[PDB]
Amino acid sequence: QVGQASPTPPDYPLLWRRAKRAASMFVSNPSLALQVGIPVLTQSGMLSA
Amino acid sequence: TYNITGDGNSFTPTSDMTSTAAPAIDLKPGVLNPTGKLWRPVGTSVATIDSLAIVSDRFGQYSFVNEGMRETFSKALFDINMWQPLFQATKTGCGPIVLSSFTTTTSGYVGATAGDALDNPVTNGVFISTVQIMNLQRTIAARMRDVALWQKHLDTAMTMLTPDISAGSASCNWKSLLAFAKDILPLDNLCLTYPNEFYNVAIHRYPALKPGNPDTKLPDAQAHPLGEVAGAFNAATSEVGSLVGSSSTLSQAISTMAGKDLDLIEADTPLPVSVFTPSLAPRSYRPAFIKPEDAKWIAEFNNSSLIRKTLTYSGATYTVQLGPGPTRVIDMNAMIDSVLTLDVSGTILPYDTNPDLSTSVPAFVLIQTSVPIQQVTTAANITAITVVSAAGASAINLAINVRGQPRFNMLHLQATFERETITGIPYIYGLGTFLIPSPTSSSNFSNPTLMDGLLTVTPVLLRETTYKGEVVDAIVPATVMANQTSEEVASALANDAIVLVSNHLNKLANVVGDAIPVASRTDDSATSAIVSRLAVQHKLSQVGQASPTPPDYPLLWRRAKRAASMFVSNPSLALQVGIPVLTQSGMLSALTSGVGTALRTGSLGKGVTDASEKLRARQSLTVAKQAFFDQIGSLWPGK
Amino acid sequence: TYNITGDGNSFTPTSDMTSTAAPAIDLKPGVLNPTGKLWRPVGTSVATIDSLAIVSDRFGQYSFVNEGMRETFSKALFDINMWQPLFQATKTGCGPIVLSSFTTTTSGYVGATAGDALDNPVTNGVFISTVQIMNLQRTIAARMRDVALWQKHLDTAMTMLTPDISAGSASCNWKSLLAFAKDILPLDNLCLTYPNEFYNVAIHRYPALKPGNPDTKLPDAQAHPLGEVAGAFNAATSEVGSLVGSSSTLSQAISTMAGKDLDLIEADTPLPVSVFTPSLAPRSYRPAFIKPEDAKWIAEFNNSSLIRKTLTYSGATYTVQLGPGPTRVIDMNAMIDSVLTLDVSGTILPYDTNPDLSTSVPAFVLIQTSVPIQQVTTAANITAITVVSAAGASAINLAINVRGQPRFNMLHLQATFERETITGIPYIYGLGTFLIPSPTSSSNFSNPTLMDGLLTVTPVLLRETTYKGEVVDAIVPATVMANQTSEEVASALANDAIVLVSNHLNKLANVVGDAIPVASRTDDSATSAIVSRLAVQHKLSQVGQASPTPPDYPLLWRRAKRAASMFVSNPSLALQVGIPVLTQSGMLSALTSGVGTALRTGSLGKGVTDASEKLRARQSLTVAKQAFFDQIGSLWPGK
Amino acid sequence: MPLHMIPQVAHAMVRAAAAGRLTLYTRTRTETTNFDHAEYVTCGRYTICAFCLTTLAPHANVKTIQDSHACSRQPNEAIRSLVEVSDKAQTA
Repeated sequence: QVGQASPTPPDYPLLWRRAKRAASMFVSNPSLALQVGIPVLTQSGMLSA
Repeated sequence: TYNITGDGNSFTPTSDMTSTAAPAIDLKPGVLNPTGKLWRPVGTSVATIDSLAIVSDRFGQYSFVNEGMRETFSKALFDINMWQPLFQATKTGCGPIVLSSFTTTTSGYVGATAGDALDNPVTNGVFISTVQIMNLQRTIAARMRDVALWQKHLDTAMTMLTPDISAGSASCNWKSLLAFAKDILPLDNLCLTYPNEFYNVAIHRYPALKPGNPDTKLPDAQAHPLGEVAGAFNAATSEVGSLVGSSSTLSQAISTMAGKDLDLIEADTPLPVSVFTPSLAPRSYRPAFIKPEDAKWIAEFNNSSLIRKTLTYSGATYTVQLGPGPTRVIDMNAMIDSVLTLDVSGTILPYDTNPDLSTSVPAFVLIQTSVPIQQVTTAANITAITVVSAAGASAINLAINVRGQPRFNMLHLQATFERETITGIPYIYGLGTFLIPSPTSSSNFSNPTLMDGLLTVTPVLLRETTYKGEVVDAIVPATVMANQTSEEVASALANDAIVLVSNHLNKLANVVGDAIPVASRTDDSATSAIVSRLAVQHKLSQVGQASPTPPDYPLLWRRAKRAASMFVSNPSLALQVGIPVLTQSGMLSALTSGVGTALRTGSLGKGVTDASEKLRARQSLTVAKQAFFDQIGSLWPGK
Repeated sequence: TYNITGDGNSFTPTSDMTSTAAPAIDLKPGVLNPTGKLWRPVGTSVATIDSLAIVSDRFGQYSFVNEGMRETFSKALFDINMWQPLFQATKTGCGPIVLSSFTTTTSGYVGATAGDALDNPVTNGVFISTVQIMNLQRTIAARMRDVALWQKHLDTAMTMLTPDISAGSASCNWKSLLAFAKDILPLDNLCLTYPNEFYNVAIHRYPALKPGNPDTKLPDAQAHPLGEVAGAFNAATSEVGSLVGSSSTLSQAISTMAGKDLDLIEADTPLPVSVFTPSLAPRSYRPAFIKPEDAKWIAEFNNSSLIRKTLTYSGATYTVQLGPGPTRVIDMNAMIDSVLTLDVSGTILPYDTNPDLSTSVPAFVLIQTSVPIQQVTTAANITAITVVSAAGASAINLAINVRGQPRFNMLHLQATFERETITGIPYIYGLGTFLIPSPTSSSNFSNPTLMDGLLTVTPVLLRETTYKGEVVDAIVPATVMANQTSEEVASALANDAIVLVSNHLNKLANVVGDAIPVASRTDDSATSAIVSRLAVQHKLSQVGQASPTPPDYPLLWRRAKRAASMFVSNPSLALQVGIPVLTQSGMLSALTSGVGTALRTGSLGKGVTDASEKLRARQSLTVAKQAFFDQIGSLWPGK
Repeated sequence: MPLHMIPQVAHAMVRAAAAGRLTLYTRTRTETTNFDHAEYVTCGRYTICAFCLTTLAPHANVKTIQDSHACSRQPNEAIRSLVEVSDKAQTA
């Protein structure tokens, strides 16, 4: 934003752990990828990645 | 080495340059050999040709070295070499092995057996020792386990903003990328301690990436290491996606055909069980509404008789109450060897209105009489009613009774159906029922009995699979054809020809879908096998004007895709009565065989549709990656 | 080339001559290498050995060329060559590449790393350039995409009356065949434009086929192209079906053993989750009639208490009515991380006779109290009743009510069971129920509650798989043995040792059935592993006259096939209590290990039964093909 | 919870509105009485967020548009309240 943008202590612990969690959820049931309202997997980019 | 923190460095991920390393190598036993152990004419001069002793296995002089294994192994050593500066810096025995030193001269006779070896002498080649390979391997393994942390760390980088453009080409400020990396990356990484090395390595592996500023003149090059070669093969061409891909894919299809051994389907007259049958699983059937007419091992007693009060226990009574559709009569008279896994849940349905609510259990009773069921009208007849399957044969309200429900808790009943136990003769029956000790009012509970759940036949004896009630050492697919209704199939024991065939048939299908373009409406020449059978079969000639069928080639061809497609969509239809043209086993034999040739000499099938589509999707992906990087450029324009 | 429309041409499909081409080639990365890049002593004379620079990657002089890759690649070029006259006629850059021209001299040092390369100089060999391979490939790809129509068309022919006799030999008038082909085939085919070429090609690929009339003297030959070689290996022998087959098959079995890493089973003391566990799926359990005694995470409240009226919403009331078997108490007190996927359909069962028919929903309620369930007798106790799972918590007649039925529409409920949300301490419970705002008559609806459907546990947290309620970083197969009832297994969470082991065990079984002749009653020496464990175990010696067991070799051998067979037929039995001899983990370790050796040095297992049978079926197939062709001969005796 | 089958779950929302009881809860305050865009309207577990018209989280930090999201459902708010009213106390 303006001024003080999102003060997110770098992605590397933070998002990393969140992202294992959601990987794990993908792994545990593959269909969740197609299922509405899944925090971060909803972004097809990440699935392409 | 060059300062990583410089300018000029390219971030060019291309399809051409698809990441690759050497992850693992082929070490198949078969592959280890090449070949001849080295021997000698006893040990005396050129006379004793008749006799050979192996060279000094003792501590050295072994076999003629595997050309391939040498070549392979040396390559492997080169992996470690990719990190030489780093190893060295880590002081971890870095010194490049030089495999060649191990490959030591062997001079004399070459052969597998003394026999063979007698004939062939090969002067001054090379061997390797057991001992030596021991210690060589030891080193390599050690090297690997030293790198195990490094590899991981390297990987993380490579994914944390992934330099992988599988299709085409991407480009963005490496500087930008690099600086955001070092602004976002976890401090605890090895990458942050070893920037300079990791990058160097990266550059050495990923031709897709260029050094910093080493000579800002020339930071970029077109010649990289060896890599390249392997990369070209993973890079998408004009007519194909991946060369390796399609090659592998097809080869997997072949080898599955190979393992099936084709022939399997073309079996009328006895083909041995053991040969045809792989591994078998239990199946689940119902009493309930199964159909006595169709179901070989499971029929019913018929309304009208009434065998009501039968003593069940010591001076204790239950009305089995035999009349209007009393559950089912399980016909286990020499019906292979199974375990009658009765899985009751839901069904309890308390006695009409008897205070015999307590003491009534879901049970299995085998009936053991030389009096065929239709003759069984009074108690006299029965011979044996043996209550087999109840365990604690009283009762407790296991039914979810609170809210009015008569749901009965999940029970697991077992009846070890071993036909050897009885060996026929008093033909084998069984029934299902809420059996009581506490006497039940026959007048009251007019219902015979309604113990309706599941019956999961466990076909234990994978020995000797049944062809349609016929306990045979034979599985004959082609005669199974058109002799099975859907009902029959469903009904059929696990141990029965039908399902086995479908399992095999499913692998044929798999092949066909992945390899042959029988996808959304693509009629391919490949499909010709079925049509050729059809074409000749249609020779319906009479007198005069025979069948005026405008040649088979459009006509039958389209009909035949249709029916192929139906086969593909459900494999079992092959076994199912009244299927227009598949009912002819000829066409299935034709397909079966046909495919293999089609794989064999097929000029690598790449559907035009799919090509264009893959192209397009690929491009758009790249676009959005660009746009991502762009955003990254925006948010931290790294230097 | 020869006029296709001539006489003398043989139609001899033989097993010997099984169609084949080169459909795809191996392009594994690993395989790309061989090996050493070529370098130079700086660039000055023979002094600078200490230093090497790579040759001119710039535009040429690269690595020592892959011997295999050369050989392979040249072969590939030969595919195109098979159609040279046709290419040429199509004017499509036909000119045979000559790969050799590309393979250009490189002279100097050979090695993977500067390191290694320093030591080895190899004068006047060969390289290939990135650029060059680029353009070479480009050509080959283009060639292929030019043929893509041709291939298809060729295939169609070859199936439209399929020349493929996989077993033995067939013969029929080629003329007859040919003319019916041209009488039946679609006009739009490339085959009808290019008869002469297609046939020529066909003949060049299929040694099984001979030219027309070229010299009617000699239309036939025994020497064809290279083909032959590859064909001999697909042709059935005296003792085996297919050599490639059995070889492949077995090798697939090995490699699956490899990937399992065997050792897996021989684990008593902590083997790490991550290592043992692959990929996991959700499972489906019932309230209903599950058994509190067995079911760790799901037990019941006990009859007698009566917690009837509880406020549920803002000044709104429901009778949870707690007494006789009130659904189930889902014990989610630190039972890993799951999503309580409640799948209700059927069950609604409207209130007894309350005008509270409207406003009653299938719901889930978690109970959050430091008062253990058996202590929970009044409202005071509860701490927390939190209604979690209802969504729009009123009601509508979703039940198929028209015909009297009280079928409730399929609902999907979710309770995010994250134990971290609570972190234990007020131990975690949950119930199932038709919950209302609109007040329910306690006196009336005496039933506590009867909300009985499905509960599909979603074990999200593939991290850290549970050993029998014990949330551990350990999976210990060998101790799981004999500590599980069928009930327990069924009950068990998805995340639990048991199922994981069976999944691994299923791959062992797969191997065994396909490779080892444990099919219809064939007792083979292979089975010896289990018996050897049995034999030593049976050393039941006392005083005097010990166990007089006529040696193990018939006795135990047969018993041990039986129990092998039972393992094979259902893999889970291994985990199931009370299995005669498999209860001894030793025997399972013995089997596990045993198999691999058995694959390793097995003299390629071809069951005598199956051989004969395959022979016979094969022959009969050929017969009927003959007869088909015959009919074709009849209907159009082509020339 | 990002909203899915938007028009329907919207449907349901509004059905709660239409029968007076709609859980219209912004952060701390139980009903969006004043036009301060709600955060948690329980549409059978789906916490609707007036902030974005969508669910849980607001669209932006632009409390003008965010309230506008709110204002958009002035029909929903009004109906809800109104139906409550009538079904409690109204025109004598």
